[PDB]
Amino acid sequence: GLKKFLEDIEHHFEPGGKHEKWFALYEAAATLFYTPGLVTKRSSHVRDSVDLKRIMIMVWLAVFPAMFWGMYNAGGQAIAALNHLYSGDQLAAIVAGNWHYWLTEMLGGTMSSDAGWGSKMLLGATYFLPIYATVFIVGAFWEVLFCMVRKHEVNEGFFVTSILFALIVPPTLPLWQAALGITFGVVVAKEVFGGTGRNFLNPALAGRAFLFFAYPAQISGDLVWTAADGYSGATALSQWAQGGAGALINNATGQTITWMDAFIGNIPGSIGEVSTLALMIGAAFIVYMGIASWRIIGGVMIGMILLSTLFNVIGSDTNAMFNMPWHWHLVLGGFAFGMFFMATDPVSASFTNSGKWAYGILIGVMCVLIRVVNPAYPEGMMLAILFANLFAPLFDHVVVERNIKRRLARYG
Amino acid sequence: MITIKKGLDLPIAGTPSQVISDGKAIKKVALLGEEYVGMRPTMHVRVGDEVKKAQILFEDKKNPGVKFTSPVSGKVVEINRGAKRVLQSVVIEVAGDDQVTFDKFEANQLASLNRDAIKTQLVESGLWTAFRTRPFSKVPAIDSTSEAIFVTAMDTNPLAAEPTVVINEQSEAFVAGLDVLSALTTGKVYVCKKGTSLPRSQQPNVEEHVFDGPHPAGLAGTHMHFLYPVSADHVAWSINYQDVIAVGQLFLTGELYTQRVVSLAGPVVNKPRLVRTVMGASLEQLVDSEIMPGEVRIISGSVLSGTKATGPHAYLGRYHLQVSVLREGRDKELFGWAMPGKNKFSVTRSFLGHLFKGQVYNMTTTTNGSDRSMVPIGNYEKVMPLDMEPTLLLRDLCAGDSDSAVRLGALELDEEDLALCTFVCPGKYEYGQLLRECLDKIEKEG
Amino acid sequence: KELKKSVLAPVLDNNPIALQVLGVCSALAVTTKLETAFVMTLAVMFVTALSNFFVSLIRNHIPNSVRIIVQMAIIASLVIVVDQILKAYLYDISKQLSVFVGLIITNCIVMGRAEAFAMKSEPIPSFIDGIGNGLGYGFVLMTVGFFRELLGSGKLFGLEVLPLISNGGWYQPNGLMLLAPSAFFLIGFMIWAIRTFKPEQVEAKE
Amino acid sequence: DSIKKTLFVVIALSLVCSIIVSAAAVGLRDKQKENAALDKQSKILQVAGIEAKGSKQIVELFNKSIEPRLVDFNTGDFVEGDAANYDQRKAAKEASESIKLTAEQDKAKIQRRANVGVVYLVKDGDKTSKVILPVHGNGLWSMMYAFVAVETDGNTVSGLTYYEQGETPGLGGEVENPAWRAQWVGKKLFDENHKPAIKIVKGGAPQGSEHGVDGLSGATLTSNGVQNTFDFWLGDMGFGPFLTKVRDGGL
Amino acid sequence: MSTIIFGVVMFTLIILALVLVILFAKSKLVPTGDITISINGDPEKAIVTQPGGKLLTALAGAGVFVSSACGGGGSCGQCRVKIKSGGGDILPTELDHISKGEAREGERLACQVAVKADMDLELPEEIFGVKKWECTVISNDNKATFIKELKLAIPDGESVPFRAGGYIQIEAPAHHVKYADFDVPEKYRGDWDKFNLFRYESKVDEPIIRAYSMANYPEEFGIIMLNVRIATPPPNNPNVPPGQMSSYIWSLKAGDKCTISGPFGEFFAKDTDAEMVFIGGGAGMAPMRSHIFDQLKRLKSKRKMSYWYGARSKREMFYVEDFDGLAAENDNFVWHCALSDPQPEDNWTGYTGFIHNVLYENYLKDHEAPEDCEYYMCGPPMMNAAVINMLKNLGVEEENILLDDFGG
Amino acid sequence: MEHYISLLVKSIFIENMALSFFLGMCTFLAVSKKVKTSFGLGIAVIVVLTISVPVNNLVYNLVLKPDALVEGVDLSFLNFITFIGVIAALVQILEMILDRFFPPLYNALGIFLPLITVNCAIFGGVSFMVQRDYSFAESVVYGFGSGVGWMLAIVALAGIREKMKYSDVPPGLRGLGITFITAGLMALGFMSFSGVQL
Ligand SMILES: Cc1cc2nc3c(=O)[nH]c(=O)nc-3n(C[C@H](O)[C@H](O)[C@H](O)COP(=O)(O)OP(=O)(O)OC[C@H]3O[C@@H](n4cnc5c(N)ncnc54)[C@H](O)[C@@H]3O)c2cc1C
Ligand SMILES: Cc1cc2nc3c(=O)[nH]c(=O)nc-3n(C[C@H](O)[C@H](O)[C@H](O)COP(=O)(O)O)c2cc1C
Ligand SMILES: Cc1cc2nc3c(=O)[nH]c(=O)nc-3n(C[C@H](O)[C@H](O)[C@H](O)CO)c2cc1C
Ligand code: FES
Ligand code: FES
Ligand SMILES: [Ca+2]
Repeated sequence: GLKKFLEDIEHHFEPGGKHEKWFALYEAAATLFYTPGLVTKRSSHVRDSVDLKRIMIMVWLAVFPAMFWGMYNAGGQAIAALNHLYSGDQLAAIVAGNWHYWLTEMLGGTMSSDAGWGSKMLLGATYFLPIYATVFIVGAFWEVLFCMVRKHEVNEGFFVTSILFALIVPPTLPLWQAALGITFGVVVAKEVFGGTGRNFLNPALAGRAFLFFAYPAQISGDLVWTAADGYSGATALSQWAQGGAGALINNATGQTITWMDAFIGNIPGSIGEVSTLALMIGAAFIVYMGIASWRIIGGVMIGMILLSTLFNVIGSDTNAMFNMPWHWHLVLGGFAFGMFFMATDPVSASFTNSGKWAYGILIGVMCVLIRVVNPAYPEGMMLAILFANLFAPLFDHVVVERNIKRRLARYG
Repeated sequence: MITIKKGLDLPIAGTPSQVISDGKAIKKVALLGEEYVGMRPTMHVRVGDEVKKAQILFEDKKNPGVKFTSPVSGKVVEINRGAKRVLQSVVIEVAGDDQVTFDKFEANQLASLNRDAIKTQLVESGLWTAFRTRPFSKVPAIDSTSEAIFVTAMDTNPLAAEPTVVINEQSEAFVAGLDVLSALTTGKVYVCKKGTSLPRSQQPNVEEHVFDGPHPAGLAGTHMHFLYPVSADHVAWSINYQDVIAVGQLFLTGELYTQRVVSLAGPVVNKPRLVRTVMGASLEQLVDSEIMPGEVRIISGSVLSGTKATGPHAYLGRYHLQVSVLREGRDKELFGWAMPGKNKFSVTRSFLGHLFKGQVYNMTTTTNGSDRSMVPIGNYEKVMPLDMEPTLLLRDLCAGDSDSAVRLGALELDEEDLALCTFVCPGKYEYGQLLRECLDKIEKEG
Repeated sequence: KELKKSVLAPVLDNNPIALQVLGVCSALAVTTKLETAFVMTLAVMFVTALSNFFVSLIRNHIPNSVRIIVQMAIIASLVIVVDQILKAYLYDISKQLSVFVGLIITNCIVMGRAEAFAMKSEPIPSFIDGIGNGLGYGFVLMTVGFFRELLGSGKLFGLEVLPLISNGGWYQPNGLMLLAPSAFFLIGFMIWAIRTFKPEQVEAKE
Repeated sequence: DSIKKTLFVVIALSLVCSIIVSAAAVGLRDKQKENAALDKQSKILQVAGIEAKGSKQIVELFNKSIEPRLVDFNTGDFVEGDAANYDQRKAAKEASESIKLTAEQDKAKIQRRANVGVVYLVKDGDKTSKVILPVHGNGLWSMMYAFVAVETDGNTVSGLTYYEQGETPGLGGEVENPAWRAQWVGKKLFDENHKPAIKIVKGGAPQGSEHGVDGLSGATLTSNGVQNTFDFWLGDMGFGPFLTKVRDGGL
Repeated sequence: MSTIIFGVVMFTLIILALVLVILFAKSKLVPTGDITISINGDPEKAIVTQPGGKLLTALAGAGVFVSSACGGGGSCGQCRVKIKSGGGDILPTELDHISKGEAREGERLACQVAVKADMDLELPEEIFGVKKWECTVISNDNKATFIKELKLAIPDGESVPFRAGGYIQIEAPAHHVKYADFDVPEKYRGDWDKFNLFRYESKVDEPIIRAYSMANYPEEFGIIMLNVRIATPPPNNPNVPPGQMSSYIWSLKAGDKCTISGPFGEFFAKDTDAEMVFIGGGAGMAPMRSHIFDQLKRLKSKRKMSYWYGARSKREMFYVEDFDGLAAENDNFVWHCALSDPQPEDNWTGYTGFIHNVLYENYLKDHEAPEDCEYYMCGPPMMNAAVINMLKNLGVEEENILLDDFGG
Repeated sequence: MEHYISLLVKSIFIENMALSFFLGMCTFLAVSKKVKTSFGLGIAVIVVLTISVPVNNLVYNLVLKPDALVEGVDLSFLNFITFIGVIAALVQILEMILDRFFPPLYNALGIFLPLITVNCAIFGGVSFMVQRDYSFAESVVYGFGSGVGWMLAIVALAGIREKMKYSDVPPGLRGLGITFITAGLMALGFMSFSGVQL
């Protein structure tokens, strides 16, 4: 009996118990398996059914289609590149020299060009799962350490941070770098401020920025976005920056990348960003449930469209990024992922309905600005979100000051 | 007309039938000392003393000249005191029908009465405590006036009684009370009501304003926000329709009128309906043989804002016109937080319940989760209709920033104005006490 | 012996950067190399000590109207001499230090000590106070520089300590230790450690 | 207090401080100039393949082995002047000493070119063995400066060192890597038709090629900068005429 | 050589030009004119000062001390003054003593108030009646082990105008005293030699000021009497010197000359019909006696009164005859005393233990309405804390708890 | 015209005086508690910088730079003393003018001038002007843009700190440590403009 066991071993963790120092973990497990069973004390004798557990679990479930398609796409890209490069004995030797490849083969998969969706998804899993496990374990260590030292209770929110961080990195990221990034994100950005609901930056993007600026060689370039040994290939946004729309060609298969390919997700990149369709399907549910901010999403779209069309009208003779339309900006890079799942973080965004529009517009403007007029970086969504996180409070301040003036006028 | 769009009508089961009937015999009544804001009693009676109706029980140290009187004639049997000897209730056992009487006037002379005479009669009869002052929701000082007196002739609290049914029985008393209020005020009297008709006073400074929409469309706070915004230098008085009827009866017959009509409703009530009771009636005796078996909570007032009626506090409040009863939700569910709740209510759309329009829930007192920090998914904006910033105001209250809360508009709010915000909080904060603490700081600092 | 207390208190008890907020610009700017941190520490110590000594020497004759002008004239003369000497004998470090050699004039520590102590104390005490404040400043500068240089380039004073992959080693340097946020984070964590080991400096809750 | 005392005090203090500061400043100028020159001399000696430790040795070897000269870019022939004290970097900014480039001509993105440049001939006795050309161009973050040593046939590179750049240490800062700099020795600047032929090969150049060097891994935007630098400075607007004169035995 | 001369000349010229420009700007911009401060709107008692400095020194220029104490760091907070003109905004550190409500009537701390223009002032309590007195020591006897009874004469038949519970300011010149010079009798010397308290000495080379309570009610004409406690160094670090003014006072004897000043008070009693309870300890006997005598002999009020005093032993209690005479002449007052350490020679049979516990267990626990009483309290801080806690747990409000904490 | 707009945008966003060059950090950290106080201080910084940079440009071009006064004579070693004296005298004179003639402008911004009479931000701005060799109009625009960027950064920090009223910082980090960490995160966010070749 799980209930009997849980309510029997409770005394070991109460003050004076044999395991009193692990009470936080004990209560975490107890309230994960069963509900608190508490009642109300004051004010409203009846409460809404929603809680942080459901709020976080819904967001966690919203990214499952993106995760699965990302694994499948990573496997397919890797297999295609491997078969493009090597053949016969060379391919056999290459497979024997990589544990991902020979494990895929051992578990019943095939590394040949006629591999199926099962083999491709297995190959994607042998890359995604280790990263996610490392991120989760390392971040949970710090969360539990802080909760024990400051005698708090472990809460939800890292359950989303870990997966979002794991889904926005290249398939080939080293595990120690992943651990360092999650440590930075969890500790420096969130925990020192008091934990969930008390910070001001985005914990997931803060760690990604740490990786970006500390080890740029492993999170940029042509060597990291396809998990094929010895394969070098550019991606869509870089190819556009080089030679316009005509430069979008998949060198592994010699085909031309189309808008439908970019929309569905048949392109290289971060694990979970590629599928705009899957991201839309996931985000629709949480927008309907009232967890995500349609105002923020609309502001992002408005800013992106406005700035992209302004650049299109202005034109340029030497910068090919000036003629990328809004519907191409939408399906490339991490724009969709960021807009749907990272620009909507309730804690880091503005707390006012009017301020949310400005916050989204700023994010959308900055993303396109960094994409176009910044030659160093091909993408700018992470940087734009981190930038707008600094100025959301000022939008809130402006709205609040206008409201206070209205009040002083005896109309509020 | 003013129409409220942001709000919530709680679909709790057990809606009363709007028909009045005689209630259970009441043998004990009491005055609750902790329901008056900032009150510090000075006892005038001791256990075993006999009292007459409208005889004084205690005064207020912090508000000189205000008297709290007995609702019935009888004997004082208990004087309950809690931690730090704070008075909890003075209990009187009903016996006899002796009373203190006052001056009486004709119906047509009430509008021309003198303000000082009206105030003297009200203070002496103890009916002066029906009024409350925004800000701070305190009994007004006997030497002060206000330009706006707000009469509440509507009720949108869940399971509440319909004011029209009660008023239609006491039309003359209601009109007389409105005339007395028109004489008492220095500006206007605002009669807030719904679209239906009520008896009208013919005085030019008595005005009817219709409000439409869900809760809190019927709150004096909303009425003040829309008709006469309040501040430190603009103070309004609030009073409900039954107290107006009581004032009319007082000035018509020279006798304190302590009859009441309250709504007895809830998921566990066999026959929800309206019952005739008396002020301060014992709720344990009122609900006898009325509830289903099991562990239940008896609430004086609404489930949104009310007092747990247990032990020394088991008596009808001064400002409450209903009694709510519901089960205690002490059950533990296996992965209950992850179920596809068809029988779970929420202002969000994460549960299957919202797909069944018109559904009614057998709600309990359980808290559907543990305490957490605030994650503003925007629930407060769905329920706050006033021109404010709900999330920022609530965060100021949580942080204890009294000055910022005052700037954001804490002075316009009562505990019952944040009941829905407490209801829909994922973090399970209780904002009423935070608001009360902030207001206490503001009042203490002068 | 009173001298040791005067010279040592500003190191941990009254650290100019960790308890007082002074001299943060140079601490953020010149701590990507230990040699530059060391040279800046020495220069600040020298300038502060001599400015204190002279200001205390002429404290009774400074006109109140232009006291700021007099103090800044002394400080600027000392800083100009230091800058010339550095360009004459330490050209490389002078190039690396850039505009921050001239910013010693506006370094808050020098003026703060000149106003607070030199104007009210004797010459030798003022000189010792300047030396102590210089040591306190150098403590933070060198502590930050050690971590930044080591974890960003595998070097200390330019000497190889951690072999690099580019040279065939085993260590991959951290790129963020050569940028602005690293100094902020390191100073914050140093303040955290200092106020953990000496809780009397903890600030009250607002 | 009185303005008389105020003025007396400030005047005396100003006299003392000004005497000290002016004497110190004017007494060290020559040593500062020597320190400034030594840094450039060391890099020139390094790229020339001459080893030297200490200021004394650096000066001693530079004086005898290196002969600075001025060159006219338009006609590629020597000009008279104090080459040892010429400052091409500021000469490029002066309107009376530089020309504005055209969008098509400005391949390296320098926006201006000085009328006359400076080259450092390397001496073996009276005979001349090498000529060192200063070149520069825009990278991804900063303006990159380098010396390139060319033999007396005007085609063969003897060495290359970047002495001023601000690229990222990991990706673009590898222009200073000894292993990458070693690849340049023995390469030919021009093809058999005398067109520029230096190529920065993406992904690595084939072994045995006489014109290709490996590009910077993961740092294309800087390899493009190097390629543009050489494309511009080996063309007509750079050392083209000078190098054809050198090929014709002008040295 | 030329460059050195040019540098010297240019440095001197630049610095001199800047100095001259700033001096000219100052002479032409700063007012430099005299300004006037007036009190209560009168054309008399006004002051004229330079446009600068603190308000407290300008007021002291006319002898208006505003009951200042400790003169620094806002330690006392007694220097409040009301400003009636368009003055400046309050400094942030005045809020520690002045509440938000008080800030709206113009209350400000004279220490923190700077002046650069004309302004109007309103002085509370009409402190213009203050006077300085020259007095002759009558008695400096030891009524207990560590408190000394000081008695002073008033010349020319005068009598200080004061209210019961008030205090006076004591001013002393530069002095040097040693504890071995004290005349402590043998009954109290037993502890002084036990702790070797004669080791101590103190000195000061500039005049000092202190405040002390007054131990006689208004109609006890012709004399000012006080109870002064010897201020010894803290026991955790007893190497520091003792107090100054108390040590100076303990060296006096009959016939010595002394000066008193600054009669003020804020510890007055309220005029109601409510019962009064007095709690005293150690030095606090003076204001308790003052209040009791004022209430019983002058006013002859019929309010119920009681006094509770905590002591160590029988050799530490005094005014026994006075309080017994009061309790015998009128029955509206009752005196109770509890001593912590009953020695064998005491033959004690009365209450023991701490005064708060004795009071709670004997009187208050059975009181019909303890919240309706008025509590007047003086004594050591660690007794006041316990008494306040005990009263608070009974539901007594701050409005009815009147405290006079010596030293803050 | 595009040249001056490019200069202004560069100064405000690309080369931010506060977060990119680390100048004025003592005051930028100490006076960031309240948005309005930070706003007033930033306005004062804007005014002082935009008045100071052009005047120092004039003095440098007319006296200090080589061969400015006499052929073969250069007095560039007086740069520090001249600049600091000019700034110090000018700030006091402006404060005094506001005090005498404009009591309301004094209450608004003049009360902050004592903090900035001698400040790393202004001195480094003048120093960078000297290195970059700006014209008079370029100096005016550069000073205005640097002041505006510094105001923007300090106001953003003040807004973040006001938002942090709900935070729960460890006792050892309250104040200086957490503000340092917040400033580091702000710089991390501001690095988005690093590669812009404006
Ligand atoms: C209205 C009012 C009424 C008062 N009435 C009375 C009264 O009736 N009786 C009475 O006794 N007091 C009374 N006081 C208290 C009195 O004013 C002083 O608090 C003190 O009692 C005066 O003693 P003193 O002047 O001898 O010593 P002070 O010098 O005033 O006391 C200084 C204390 O600090 C210690 N000290 C000095 N230097 C150091 C150091 N470096 N480190 C540590 N400790 C140090 C000294 O040893 C001594 O204990 C009253 C105060 C007020 C405000
Ligand atoms: C949420 C998110 C944010 C990102 N932010 C950045 C960024 O700020 N800068 C960047 O260079 N790449 C960023 N990336 C990575 C790119 O979107 C992309 O995956 C990668 O640069 C591959 O090259 P491409 O953009 O040309 O396809 C981000 C990815 C995600 C999912
Ligand atoms: C709609 C939604 C989006 C979220 N997005 C993020 C995110 O992008 N990154 C992250 O670390 N946490 C995210 N969280 C979790 C949490 O809100 C976040 O870590 C807070 O900043 C913690 O205080 C999200 C939560 C919700 C409900
Ligand atoms: S602002 Fe203080 S050292 Fe720069
Ligand atoms: S000395 Fe009394 S307030 Fe300053
Ligand atoms: Ca050139």
